[PDB]
Amino acid sequence: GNFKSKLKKAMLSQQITKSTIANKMRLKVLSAREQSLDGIFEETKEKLSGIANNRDEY
Amino acid sequence: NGIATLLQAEKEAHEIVSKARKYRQDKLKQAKTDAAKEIDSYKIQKDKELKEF
Repeated sequence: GNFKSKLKKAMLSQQITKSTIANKMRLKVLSAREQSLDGIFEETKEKLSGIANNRDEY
Repeated sequence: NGIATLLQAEKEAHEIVSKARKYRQDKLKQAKTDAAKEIDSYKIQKDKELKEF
């Protein structure tokens, strides 16, 4: 029974090792979009400062 | 009676033999536990190899 439980524990710990690797890679993809998103707003902030510095269309 | 006292000693010797015979059964039971442990150890060793695999 201990060997069967250890095999089940090893089998269960096998799925978690694949699950944790899968979640980390899936969150890397999700964080890539947020990083690309933040690049847009960072570029937008620079462009917004340009509108303020015009002093004629501002 | 002196002869009857010797017979009582023989009964005591038989009781001692019976106690020794009972002790032998207890000793066999103690040896039985050791034999079971050896069988369990072999299964434990096989289980350990499976865990290593």
